[PDB]
Amino acid sequence: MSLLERLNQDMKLYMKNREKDKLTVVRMVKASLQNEAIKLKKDSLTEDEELTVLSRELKQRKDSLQEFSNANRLDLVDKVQKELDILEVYLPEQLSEEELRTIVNETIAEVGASSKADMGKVMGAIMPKVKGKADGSLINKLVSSQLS
Repeated sequence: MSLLERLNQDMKLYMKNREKDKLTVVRMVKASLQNEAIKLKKDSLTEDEELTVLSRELKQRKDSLQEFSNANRLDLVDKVQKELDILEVYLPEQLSEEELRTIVNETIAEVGASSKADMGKVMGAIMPKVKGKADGSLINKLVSSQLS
């Protein structure tokens, strides 16, 4: 079953079992996946492209939670937290920044990289290990920073 078939199935399940918070997250994520394919003018996305969208949806919410915390709107912090709890069910286990840094170092080490001229080689070797487990921005960021 594809990601979209899964989301559609869950939409029905949450409508039936009256899980409003779950339903909202599910249809919002579905829409983002559909909008990305529309942007690229194609029927659907590759599975890696879907992972990028899911990671982006997760990051947007993590960023919002922090902003609502800054604003002292704990009711909104709680709402976004619930969305994260729901969304994580559709993604592979997430890597903590420390866990990601470890992988960045491990990959740079094994492929013999040292400078940014080696970025391409490091990114190609690291993606299989981290796609969908951390936000693309952070991955590129940590790799670049560790390279001279």
